[PDB]
Amino acid sequence: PIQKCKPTSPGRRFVEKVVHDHLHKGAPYAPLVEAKKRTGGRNNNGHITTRHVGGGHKQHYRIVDFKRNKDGVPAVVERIEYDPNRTAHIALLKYADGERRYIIAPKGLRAGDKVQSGNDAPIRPGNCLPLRNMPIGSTLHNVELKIGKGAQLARSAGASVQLLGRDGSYAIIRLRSGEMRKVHVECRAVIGEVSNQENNLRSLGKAGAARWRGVRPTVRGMAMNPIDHPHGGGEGRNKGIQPVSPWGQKAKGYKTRTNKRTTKMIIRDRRV
RNA sequence: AUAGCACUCUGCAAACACGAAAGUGGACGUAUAGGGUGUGAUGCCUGCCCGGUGCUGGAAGGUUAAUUGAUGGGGUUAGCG
Repeated sequence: PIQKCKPTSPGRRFVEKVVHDHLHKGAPYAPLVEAKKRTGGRNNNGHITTRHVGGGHKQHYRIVDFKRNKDGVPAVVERIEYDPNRTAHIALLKYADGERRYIIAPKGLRAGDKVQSGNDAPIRPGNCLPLRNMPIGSTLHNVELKIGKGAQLARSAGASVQLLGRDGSYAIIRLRSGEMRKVHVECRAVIGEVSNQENNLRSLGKAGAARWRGVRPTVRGMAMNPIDHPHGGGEGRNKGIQPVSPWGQKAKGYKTRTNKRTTKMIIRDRRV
């Protein structure tokens, strides 16, 4: 709905939020919750390996069933829930046998709906089928790359892929990056779009909003001294060099992919 | 420094970073996501130049490193005068 705050204070002048009503307001299911700790972007040597990471609100991890192993048993959707660990909403599923699991809620799914996984499952949003049994021209999410590993592609809010063709052992899909790639037919996928497609319309409005999410401020390369950065130094403001990273890698147009193993699976590049 | 904006890279065993390796962070995340760079609420806006350096794509035309080893020349070695 794009709710906009009124300018009572300078920090609230440019605050705009997405509002959703169907979300469950209680606590998450305890049996499917475990503790997660902050890392600060440091590895097991104690050094910083990713910059601009720190602080943030305390969070719990939710165990999400990306695999969807339970096959043939129908499940009913209990509720839709907010998830701090991801931009998409999650859905609680109850199976006939009574087992409860979490899944990535597709767009439009609500409490009381029916979902299933298997080769013979009906073609409705939230149903998980092998790519072989999928109609051409379908819009899919949570695509799997390795048999049994689970969904890896098209998981963020609003994500989707287009199934263009399946001939022989391979199916061609267009990804949201604009690339066309081929996948083994026996890899599974899910029907429909993933919810919360308005997430990218949000406007944080102030620095504290990012500090809450755990992003430390970014210092430009020009603001440092020569010992710190290739961009550092000079009397006044001056660039004087082709832009590069702190470790010397050109940052404008230089390609970096080097994996030759999977080059076959790429039909048409996004034209990077 | 900041919220906002824009360029570029990354299809996941991701890019990037630490390490001598094992491995670890990125992330128990998956292009509405992650890294690098510049500008810096908002309003109106953001002209010309690809000659130079860089980057991206193509061309297969000239130059050749290891490698391989044609041919030639030389030392010594036999027998003859």
